[PDB]
This record gives sequence, C-alpha cells and structure tokens, in this order.
Amino acid sequence: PLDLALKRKYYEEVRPELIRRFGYQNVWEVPRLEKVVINQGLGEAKEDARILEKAAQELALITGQKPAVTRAKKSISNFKLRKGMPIGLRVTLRRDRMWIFLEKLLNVALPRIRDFRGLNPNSFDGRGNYNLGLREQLIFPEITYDMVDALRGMDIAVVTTAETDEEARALLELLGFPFRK
Amino acid sequence: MLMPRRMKYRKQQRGRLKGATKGGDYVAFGDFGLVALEPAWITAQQIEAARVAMVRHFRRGGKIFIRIFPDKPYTKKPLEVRMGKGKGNVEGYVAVVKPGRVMFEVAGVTEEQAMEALRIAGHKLPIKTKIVRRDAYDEAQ
Amino acid sequence: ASEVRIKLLLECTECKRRNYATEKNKRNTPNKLELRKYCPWCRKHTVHREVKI
Amino acid sequence: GSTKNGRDSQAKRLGVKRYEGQVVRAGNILVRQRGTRFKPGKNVGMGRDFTLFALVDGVVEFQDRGRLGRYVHVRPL
Amino acid sequence: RLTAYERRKFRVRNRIKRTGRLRLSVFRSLKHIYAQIIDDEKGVTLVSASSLALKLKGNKTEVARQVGRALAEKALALGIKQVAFDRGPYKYHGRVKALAEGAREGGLEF
Amino acid sequence: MKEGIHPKLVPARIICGCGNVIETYSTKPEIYVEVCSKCHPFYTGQQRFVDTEGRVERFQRRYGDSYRK
RNA sequence: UAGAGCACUGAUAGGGCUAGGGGGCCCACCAGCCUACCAAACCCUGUCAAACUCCGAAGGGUCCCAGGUGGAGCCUGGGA
RNA sequence: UCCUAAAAGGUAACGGAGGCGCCCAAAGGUCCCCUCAGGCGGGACGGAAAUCCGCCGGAGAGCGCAAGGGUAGAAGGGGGCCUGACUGCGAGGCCUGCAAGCCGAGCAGGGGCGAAAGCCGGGCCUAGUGAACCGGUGGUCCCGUGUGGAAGGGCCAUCGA
RNA sequence: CCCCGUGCCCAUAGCGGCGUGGAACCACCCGUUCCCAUUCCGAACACGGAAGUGAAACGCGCCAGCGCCGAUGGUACUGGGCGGGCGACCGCCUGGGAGAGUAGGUCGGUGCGGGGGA
Ligand SMILES: NC(=[NH2+])NCCC[C@H](N)C(=O)O
Ligand SMILES: [Mg+2]
Ligand SMILES: [Mg+2]
Ligand SMILES: [Mg+2]
Ligand SMILES: [Mg+2]
Ligand SMILES: [Mg+2]
Ligand SMILES: [Mg+2]
Ligand SMILES: [Mg+2]
Ligand SMILES: [Mg+2]
Ligand SMILES: [Mg+2]
Ligand SMILES: [Mg+2]
Ligand SMILES: [Mg+2]
Ligand SMILES: [Mg+2]
Ligand SMILES: [Mg+2]
Ligand SMILES: [Mg+2]
Ligand SMILES: [Mg+2]
Ligand SMILES: [Mg+2]
Ligand SMILES: [Mg+2]
Ligand SMILES: [Mg+2]
Ligand SMILES: [Mg+2]
Ligand SMILES: [Mg+2]
Ligand SMILES: [Mg+2]
Ligand SMILES: [Mg+2]
Ligand SMILES: [Mg+2]
Ligand SMILES: [Mg+2]
Ligand SMILES: [Mg+2]
Ligand SMILES: [Mg+2]
Ligand SMILES: [Mg+2]
Ligand SMILES: [Mg+2]
Ligand SMILES: [Mg+2]
Ligand SMILES: [Mg+2]
Ligand SMILES: [Mg+2]
Ligand SMILES: [Mg+2]
Ligand SMILES: [Mg+2]
Ligand SMILES: [Mg+2]
Ligand SMILES: [Mg+2]
Ligand SMILES: [Mg+2]
Ligand SMILES: [Mg+2]
Ligand SMILES: [Mg+2]
Ligand SMILES: [Mg+2]
Ligand SMILES: [Mg+2]
Ligand SMILES: [Mg+2]
Ligand SMILES: [Mg+2]
Ligand SMILES: [Mg+2]
Ligand SMILES: [Mg+2]
Ligand SMILES: [Mg+2]
Ligand SMILES: [Mg+2]
Ligand SMILES: [Mg+2]
Ligand SMILES: [Mg+2]
Ligand SMILES: [Mg+2]
Ligand SMILES: [Mg+2]
Ligand SMILES: [Mg+2]
Ligand SMILES: [Mg+2]
Ligand SMILES: [Mg+2]
Ligand SMILES: [Mg+2]
Ligand SMILES: [Mg+2]
Ligand SMILES: [Mg+2]
Ligand SMILES: [Mg+2]
Ligand SMILES: [Mg+2]
Ligand SMILES: [Mg+2]
Ligand SMILES: [Mg+2]
Ligand SMILES: [Mg+2]
Ligand SMILES: [Mg+2]
Ligand SMILES: [Mg+2]
Ligand SMILES: [Mg+2]
Ligand SMILES: [Mg+2]
Ligand SMILES: [Mg+2]
Ligand SMILES: [Mg+2]
Ligand SMILES: [Mg+2]
Ligand SMILES: [Mg+2]
Ligand SMILES: [Mg+2]
Ligand SMILES: [Mg+2]
Ligand SMILES: [Mg+2]
Ligand SMILES: [Mg+2]
Ligand SMILES: [Mg+2]
Ligand SMILES: [Mg+2]
Ligand SMILES: [Mg+2]
Ligand SMILES: [Mg+2]
Ligand SMILES: [Mg+2]
Ligand SMILES: [Mg+2]
Ligand SMILES: [Mg+2]
Ligand SMILES: [Mg+2]
Ligand SMILES: [Mg+2]
Ligand SMILES: [Mg+2]
Ligand SMILES: [Mg+2]
Ligand SMILES: [Mg+2]
Ligand SMILES: [Mg+2]
Ligand SMILES: [Mg+2]
Ligand SMILES: [Mg+2]
Ligand SMILES: [Mg+2]
Ligand SMILES: [Mg+2]
Ligand SMILES: [Mg+2]
Ligand SMILES: [Mg+2]
Ligand SMILES: [Mg+2]
Ligand SMILES: [Mg+2]
Ligand SMILES: [Mg+2]
Ligand SMILES: [Mg+2]
Ligand SMILES: [Mg+2]
Ligand SMILES: [Mg+2]
Ligand SMILES: [Mg+2]
Ligand SMILES: [Mg+2]
Ligand SMILES: [Zn+2]
Ligand SMILES: [Zn+2]
Repeated sequence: PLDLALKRKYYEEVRPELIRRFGYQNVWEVPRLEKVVINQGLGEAKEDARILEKAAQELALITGQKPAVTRAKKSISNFKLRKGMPIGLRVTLRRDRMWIFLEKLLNVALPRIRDFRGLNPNSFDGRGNYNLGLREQLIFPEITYDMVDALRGMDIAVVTTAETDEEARALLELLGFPFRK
Repeated sequence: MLMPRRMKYRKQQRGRLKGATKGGDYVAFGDFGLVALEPAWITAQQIEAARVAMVRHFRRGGKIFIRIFPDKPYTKKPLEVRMGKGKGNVEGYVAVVKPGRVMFEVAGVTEEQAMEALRIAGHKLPIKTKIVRRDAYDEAQ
Repeated sequence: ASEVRIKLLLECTECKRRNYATEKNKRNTPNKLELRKYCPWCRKHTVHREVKI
Repeated sequence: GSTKNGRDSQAKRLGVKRYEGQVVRAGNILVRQRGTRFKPGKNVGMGRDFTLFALVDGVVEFQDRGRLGRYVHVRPL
Repeated sequence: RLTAYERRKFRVRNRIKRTGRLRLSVFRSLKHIYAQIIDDEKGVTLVSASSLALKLKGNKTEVARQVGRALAEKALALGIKQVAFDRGPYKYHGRVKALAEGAREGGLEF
Repeated sequence: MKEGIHPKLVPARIICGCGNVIETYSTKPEIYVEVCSKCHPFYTGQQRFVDTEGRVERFQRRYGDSYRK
C-alpha cells in the first residue's frame, strides 16, 4: 500500500489519543475508518441529455475510481420517473483511495467552499457514522472551471467502526474534520 | 346513527342465531348493565332510541357504554316485486344480540337513576332484558 | 394471437421444409426469426428461418 | 332489475389421491394441488402443475417436517 | 435471518441431495481443507480426509490435490465409486477444484 | 481493480496560494489551488479577514458626551 | 366446518398516548402557548365476520387386516 | 378464481363478489451470483415518496394481468452461454356418460448449459378458447379408371370460427 | 471433556442482556505477484501467506423482559338416541370432546465422522 500523510497521521497521532481519551482494552476496539461512499443523486439526467458521462468522468477524476450507475426501484408519476431509469451515481472508496480522497477533501476541498463555516456537528448517524453534502464539484482541485458544464453537488457518507457518535466525532475531528460547533 | 364506515362486502347472508353469547357477558365498564335474555337482530334505530332515552332520563350527568355495534347489513327487496332477479337492497344495519350479552352499561349515577334509565331503555328493545349490577364475578373476568 | 402478435412457420435452411409453427410479436421483433431446431428430414440440427404462414 | 353475478368455474377436483400406506405403481398420481401444499419426497416426482406422482412401485408414506413442510414418499416394495 | 453464505450453501446442497448419490462434502478453512463422503439416507459419514489429519505442507492448492488423492484412495477400498461433489458455499475453483481433480485422479467417479 | 476504466493515480503536488505544498496522489500530478486548510480563516485560529469589528453598534457611538447633566 | 380466536384481511365502542388539521389566545418578524374539537399510526380494556384464521373438534373419506353367505358383490350380454 | 358447499369429491337458484377471448424472442433452457416491503436515524439541489449510508426487520414486497393456492433453503432481482417454445414414442395415472381436458417417469435420435451430479419435450400454477364438414398453402411421391403421363385425391405439416 | 465438519427433531432450539474461550480448531487478520473477482470497491468472491486479536463473527455458560411450549378441571360444540316450543330456538341420554384462560415449562436435544485432551 501507498504511504500517505492522513493514514500515517491516523496510525501515529489519532490512535493513541483515542485509546487515552476512551480507555479501550483491545487494539481492534479502537474506532477505525471503514468506508467512504460518494453518491451523486443526480436525477436531472432522466430524460434530456441522459448522457451523464461528464459527471461520471468528474467522479472518476476526483476519486480515481470509476463510479457505477443507480436506477429507480419503482416508477414515480410526479418525478417523471420510469422504473429502471438511470438517475444517479455511486462510488465506494476504501483503503488507500479512501485515505487519498479524504486527504484532498480536508486539505483543499472543504476550504474552497463558498462561505464555509465548518461541517455540521449534528450530521452524525447515531450509530457512529457521518454524512454531508456538496453544492458544487468545482470544490475539488481536480475540477477546473473550464472542463465543467453545469453545477452538480454530491453526497458523502463516511462509515466508521465506532459505535457511538461520541467516539465517531472524536476520530473524525482528530483526523482534521472542521466542525462549526 | 351507528353503522360501519366501510366494509369489505356490501351484503351478508342471514346466518343463524343459536347458542348463548360468544362474549361480553360480564360487566366491564359501568356500574350497571342491561343484559339480553332472548336472541335477535337489534337494529341501529333501536339502539339509538335506547341511548337517547337513557341520556334524556339522566338529563345531564353519567356515562353510557354501548357494547354492541350494528355491522350486519339488513337487506330488503322493493315493495310489490316478485321473487328472483337478484338479492334485495340494504335498508339498514342490525347487531346480532344473543342470550346473555350486556348491551349497555351505566356509570357515575345514582342507583335509582341507573335502574329507571335501564328500564326505559329496555322498553325500546325488541327482547326481554335483565338489569344487572357489577359483581365480584364480573371483577374476576 | 392478434394482428401484432402473428403466427409463423420455421423453415430448415438446408432442405427448405417447414417443420415448426410458433408465434412472435412483429412489432417487438421486426426481424426474421432465426433459430436452431432439429430437422428430421436432415436428421440433424439446423438453423431454421421465419416463414410467412 | 337484473344481476351481474351468476357465474363460476367448473370445480377442479383437487387434493390427495393415494393416502399413506396405499400401494402404488410407477406413475400413479399421488397429489393434485395448486402450489406445493405437499412437497415431493423420496421416489416422488413433481410436474409442471405441482402434481406429485410416484417414480417407482411402492407404498405411499407422509412425513410432516414442521417448518420444512409436508412430504410424500414411496417406500419400495 | 440467513446470510448469503448459508443461502448459497443450502441452494447448492439441496440440488445435490436430490440426485440420490453419495456426497463428497468439502469444507475449506483459511488454513486447512476437509472432505468427507456422506450418505444422507442414514445420516452417516463413510470416509474422511483432511490436511489436518494427514499433516501436509504449505501450498493449499497442491495440499488439496493430495488430500483428494488420499480421499479417493481410501474410498475405493470400501467399494465406493460414484459420488456427487458437494462444493458447499465454495465456487468450484482453485483449492476446491484441485481437491476435486485429485479425487478424480484417484478413481472416484464424478 | 478493473483495468482500463479507472484514471491512474500518480504522485501529485498540490500547491496552495499561501505557499503550502501537499504531497499526495491524484490524476493530475500538479494542481494549484487558491486556498488550503493551512490558510483558511476558519482554520487558522480566528483570522477574521477584514471584519473583526466588534459589531460595533450601538453604544459605540460616543460622539459625544457633551449633552448637559 | 361446528365451536372458538384476533396473529393475518376488514370492521369496531371506550380509554391512553399521540403525526395531522379545526378552533382560541398571541403574531407576520417566524416561531410560540391553550384545547370538555374531528382524528392516522401505536398500546389498553371490550367486541364482530359466508368470501378473516394463531387455533380446531364430533364426524366424513380412502387403503390394510378381520367379522360379515346376503333377492349381497364382481364380469359379459338381452330387455326395459 | 373465491364464497354459498354442511372439515374427502361433488352439489342448485334471475344467490354474494371478481376476471378471461391476451401476452413474453425473454417474461423461454441452463450455469453462476444476489434478497424484499416497511420503520427509525443521517445526507447538495430533493420533496410523503428519486438516489446514498447505518441499524431494525421471516416475509406484510415481488412473482405481466382477476382471485385463490404457493413461494426468499425461490417460483423474486442480475449476468453468462444458449433455443428442449425439440423430432420418433410413451410405462402408469388424475378426471370423467361420451367426446374431451390434465400430469407423466423412461427408451432412442440430434442438441443446450454445467468441472460434475444433473437439469431442459416453453412460461410459479389454475382462464387467454372452438368438434366435424368444406376449402387454402408447404412437404410427401401413396392411388392414377386400357398403357405411359396428366388432371383430381390420399398421407404429413399449417391456415380460414 | 473441548473444538471442526455434516444430519435429524422443527422455536422447550428464538430475540435481548451479562460473562467466558484462542494451546488446538475457527474466525477476523498481512498482502493482492499468480488464478479468480467487483453493473465502482480484494466489502463480497478468489489466491499466496502466518506478525497480531478474540474487538467483530462463532462456540460455550448464566438470566424468564419479550417470544415459544402448556397441563388438570370445567365449558362450547358434536356422531348416535330421545323430548319441548307457533316459531326465533330450548332441553335430556349415551359415546367423543375443544379454543380461550390457569398452574406451569423453556435461554435446546440428539446421530455420524474427524482434530485435541484424560
Ligand atoms: N351428542 C350430541 N350430538 N348432541 C347434540 C345436541 C343437539 C340437540 N338438538 C340439542 O339441542 O341439545
Ligand atoms: Mg491494526
Ligand atoms: Mg446527530
Ligand atoms: Mg457505525
Ligand atoms: Mg477546482
Ligand atoms: Mg337466508
Ligand atoms: Mg329486523
Ligand atoms: Mg334480510
Ligand atoms: Mg332480501
Ligand atoms: Mg308485479
Ligand atoms: Mg332496518
Ligand atoms: Mg323489551
Ligand atoms: Mg376474555
Ligand atoms: Mg410446435
Ligand atoms: Mg348485467
Ligand atoms: Mg362479465
Ligand atoms: Mg358464464
Ligand atoms: Mg357450479
Ligand atoms: Mg361446477
Ligand atoms: Mg369452484
Ligand atoms: Mg385431498
Ligand atoms: Mg416439469
Ligand atoms: Mg410450470
Ligand atoms: Mg408416521
Ligand atoms: Mg420413506
Ligand atoms: Mg485480470
Ligand atoms: Mg362461527
Ligand atoms: Mg383481528
Ligand atoms: Mg387479545
Ligand atoms: Mg368460509
Ligand atoms: Mg394449540
Ligand atoms: Mg379424524
Ligand atoms: Mg361432506
Ligand atoms: Mg370413519
Ligand atoms: Mg362408504
Ligand atoms: Mg374378511
Ligand atoms: Mg349367491
Ligand atoms: Mg340388487
Ligand atoms: Mg343389463
Ligand atoms: Mg327379457
Ligand atoms: Mg366447495
Ligand atoms: Mg368450499
Ligand atoms: Mg369440499
Ligand atoms: Mg373423485
Ligand atoms: Mg437475459
Ligand atoms: Mg413469467
Ligand atoms: Mg429501506
Ligand atoms: Mg432539502
Ligand atoms: Mg428524502
Ligand atoms: Mg405476497
Ligand atoms: Mg434468470
Ligand atoms: Mg437467463
Ligand atoms: Mg457455443
Ligand atoms: Mg393411457
Ligand atoms: Mg375418457
Ligand atoms: Mg385446450
Ligand atoms: Mg437424449
Ligand atoms: Mg443428447
Ligand atoms: Mg446430453
Ligand atoms: Mg461441456
Ligand atoms: Mg448427459
Ligand atoms: Mg422429461
Ligand atoms: Mg401464462
Ligand atoms: Mg422464470
Ligand atoms: Mg369456447
Ligand atoms: Mg354439414
Ligand atoms: Mg352441420
Ligand atoms: Mg381437403
Ligand atoms: Mg405412382
Ligand atoms: Mg405409374
Ligand atoms: Mg391411365
Ligand atoms: Mg412417353
Ligand atoms: Mg409428369
Ligand atoms: Mg399429384
Ligand atoms: Mg397432392
Ligand atoms: Mg369456415
Ligand atoms: Mg458443529
Ligand atoms: Mg473475552
Ligand atoms: Mg491463536
Ligand atoms: Mg494468545
Ligand atoms: Mg502475514
Ligand atoms: Mg495484478
Ligand atoms: Mg508469481
Ligand atoms: Mg481482503
Ligand atoms: Mg473470506
Ligand atoms: Mg467475542
Ligand atoms: Mg461464518
Ligand atoms: Mg459470545
Ligand atoms: Mg429456568
Ligand atoms: Mg402448536
Ligand atoms: Mg392454552
Ligand atoms: Mg380437557
Ligand atoms: Mg342429533
Ligand atoms: Mg343444549
Ligand atoms: Mg354429552
Ligand atoms: Mg364422556
Ligand atoms: Mg386447551
Ligand atoms: Mg428460550
Ligand atoms: Mg441469546
Ligand atoms: Mg440419524
Ligand atoms: Mg472423539
Ligand atoms: Zn432439413
Ligand atoms: Zn494555504
């Protein structure tokens, strides 16, 4: 595996601080990062130019991983939705790629957000997972203003082995997640 | 008055009326009850008449519990028509009452008030009735 | 069977003898049906082609 | 007036045909059913309409297996 | 609640049972591999073979091929010939496939 | 992974405007950014860019204390 | 199936709790406070069902062995 | 299809309720993989309900369509390769006045999938239909009215309710 | 006696809670070169390994909050035989005999084959 600043920071500075702060008895009992699933809810490309390959290209550039499609589980009248119609994207990032993307997200992305005042503290799962949203894709460094055609945000779900929101917030803020409160 | 707000089927067969009551044979709410002695289909008009009579006797005060609800749809063919050509049209709703069911219960009223109100209520019914009070036999069920 | 769902025959491409009758949707499947059926005159498998009944 | 009701289908004469212990031959239909109210057991096949038929000559025997269902077998002779 | 593991296990095993043949049941751990021929008519195991009982070397693939050879050799001694391969929840590939190939190399009929 | 469908990750230099350099991995080996976490106002303590005013209203008038008393 | 039962499909009276509205204070500065008002879901107490059943008889049916010699039974054909 | 139908089958009325006269070239065969509806919490536009994550959840979802039965230890969702939606038959039964309708192991021919055991003679099942007579089309090369041919017919397949 | 496979009974076996087990076995685990794999992801599947941990999963104990099981007695109902009511319906005899509820039970039992132990 690759040598990364964020993974090394975890194993070096975040592990012992956590063990001290909570008093874990086992090495595995400590909270670890499990996965980070990114999902462009899209749905704007139902009809119109359903060719959403620009958005999937953007995701493949930001994550270094080609996303997959998501389709409708049912047809919906008001949403102009036919069952089985491609309406979104979802890429599951784990391990080294997860660390890479989280590094670039914490060091570049979250700063470049318009009127950024921190991440919402109450956005925790209750089981020890966190979620957030993004209004644009220009936030990430791999996306410039020329190669973009339309603004399209995304959803980020970070899944942690922690059991309470307390341990999860500890791990995430220690890793460098900026919380507004 | 009393009738179901919705049903799975509009018309029912007539069935039978044999046996004592399946349930509701013991007081369970009020201080007194009116219990049936002979089986019948008690129409919603009769139940409403009995209720109105009891509350009109109380004038104000007390509490009335109606433990039967008319869910059986009564049917009747149009006047002066011959047999056949379908089943009749629903003209009302009845409650299957069998021997030994408490149809009404009164609570929170003097003994004389409850007795006389249950009497005037029974006089609106198409069957013989008995006035009962809550016993430890009821309390044990 | 209707007007859009037609009945048809299958012809052994090798001896030109119709051997099977079936049905297709000419709107959902506007090409001639090609399959591989057992031709008994040839006593072997053969690609049969759709033929107007 | 009139009616829109009077119609029904010819009864289908379904059910068990060879109760447990009944000696049977190869091919005797054992059960007729919609769905798998009884499931095929040893030496018992099932057909495209859920019909259980004996695969060998023998004797019918039932076996209720709790949550696994009800099975019919043919003990060889 | 069942897991896809158990569902897959049931799904292949019932279709094995229906064929009324003896089943060479395979089990594959992270370290070793085990295989026993079962007659489900009596709920009895006839012949067993494993790398834990035969004390075998390193390569799990060649190890499984050797345990298959041993299982087939011990099976042909008891009159067994035809059998049905119980691959369990394991895809017929790699270690389990090598076990099956070793079993066939010993004369087992499947 | 599936070969031929993923943009290759390579060692990447992410340069910030404040002079911060970040050694990471990305599809573009060099990327310049206008801001990073080491110089954003919310991160670096409370570097309130222009407005660290104090409201300043309303009692901050005090022009002046010349009315008689 | 009879009976029974409410776990499923529906009905259902009272009470509890409680999305939602109605109404009343209090506001357009967006929220608040009170409900002897109608009331979803959920629980409590008490019920109803040919097309409801977690239950479920007596009987009924069929095969086996046995008693059963009766204007009993089985096969082929004539006549109604 | 369900009720009436009185716990085997069957059972009537101008008795109570609904559906059918289609469809699918995959919605068929096989091998491999996967498991719902719903409730709670979290999440840019995004909402009761679009897609994402977590936890609870045995089946209340799904199974083209009426109803019932059946069903995740799949009959449901996805993919691969395919045409068994076979030809010659058919032990033995369900049902039943007749005629019909239905299920069918197995043997052979040439196949499909599978490493294999095996499975496949359309479809989770129960409606999606029409006896003969007359005639059309393809094949067969059986009859050919003194003989050789032809006309016309027979036989196999399918059409015109 | 413990563990690992694989059946049978078909919840007296389940949910939840607490505790225990890593020598062995099993699991997680270290890797992703090779085989194989993801409608993206070595999560799953799959291969090569053996540093660590029993944190998860699993196994084994204990608890009756839920769930499941459930007598005895009586009753409903009823095959057969008799009565009563103008009827709706109601009794008696004989044989059978529920469902609900009560007491109570249950945090499984057992077969075959392997590895270890006395
Ligand atoms: N043993 C019996 N089957 N009894 C039936 C009782 C019926 C009788 N007609 C009655 O009213 O009581
Ligand atoms: Mg570690
Ligand atoms: Mg929170
Ligand atoms: Mg968590
Ligand atoms: Mg950018
Ligand atoms: Mg009547
Ligand atoms: Mg009347
Ligand atoms: Mg009437
Ligand atoms: Mg009438
Ligand atoms: Mg007249
Ligand atoms: Mg009336
Ligand atoms: Mg009266
Ligand atoms: Mg009760
Ligand atoms: Mg055909
Ligand atoms: Mg009409
Ligand atoms: Mg009609
Ligand atoms: Mg008709
Ligand atoms: Mg009929
Ligand atoms: Mg009929
Ligand atoms: Mg019928
Ligand atoms: Mg039967
Ligand atoms: Mg079949
Ligand atoms: Mg079928
Ligand atoms: Mg038995
Ligand atoms: Mg048997
Ligand atoms: Mg490859
Ligand atoms: Mg009843
Ligand atoms: Mg209910
Ligand atoms: Mg209850
Ligand atoms: Mg009924
Ligand atoms: Mg019971
Ligand atoms: Mg019986
Ligand atoms: Mg009967
Ligand atoms: Mg009998
Ligand atoms: Mg008889
Ligand atoms: Mg005899
Ligand atoms: Mg004689
Ligand atoms: Mg005679
Ligand atoms: Mg005669
Ligand atoms: Mg004569
Ligand atoms: Mg019937
Ligand atoms: Mg019936
Ligand atoms: Mg019947
Ligand atoms: Mg019959
Ligand atoms: Mg396909
Ligand atoms: Mg289909
Ligand atoms: Mg959900
Ligand atoms: Mg929003
Ligand atoms: Mg939403
Ligand atoms: Mg369903
Ligand atoms: Mg498929
Ligand atoms: Mg397929
Ligand atoms: Mg091929
Ligand atoms: Mg025959
Ligand atoms: Mg016949
Ligand atoms: Mg037909
Ligand atoms: Mg063949
Ligand atoms: Mg063949
Ligand atoms: Mg073959
Ligand atoms: Mg092959
Ligand atoms: Mg073969
Ligand atoms: Mg066959
Ligand atoms: Mg069909
Ligand atoms: Mg299918
Ligand atoms: Mg017809
Ligand atoms: Mg004629
Ligand atoms: Mg004629
Ligand atoms: Mg002709
Ligand atoms: Mg000639
Ligand atoms: Mg000639
Ligand atoms: Mg001539
Ligand atoms: Mg000549
Ligand atoms: Mg000529
Ligand atoms: Mg000719
Ligand atoms: Mg001719
Ligand atoms: Mg004609
Ligand atoms: Mg075990
Ligand atoms: Mg421990
Ligand atoms: Mg160890
Ligand atoms: Mg240790
Ligand atoms: Mg290692
Ligand atoms: Mg590689
Ligand atoms: Mg190599
Ligand atoms: Mg791994
Ligand atoms: Mg694994
Ligand atoms: Mg543990
Ligand atoms: Mg496991
Ligand atoms: Mg444990
Ligand atoms: Mg105990
Ligand atoms: Mg029970
Ligand atoms: Mg009980
Ligand atoms: Mg008893
Ligand atoms: Mg009697
Ligand atoms: Mg009586
Ligand atoms: Mg008696
Ligand atoms: Mg007795
Ligand atoms: Mg009991
Ligand atoms: Mg228990
Ligand atoms: Mg437990
Ligand atoms: Mg046994
Ligand atoms: Mg031992
Ligand atoms: Zn040919
Ligand atoms: Zn900077």
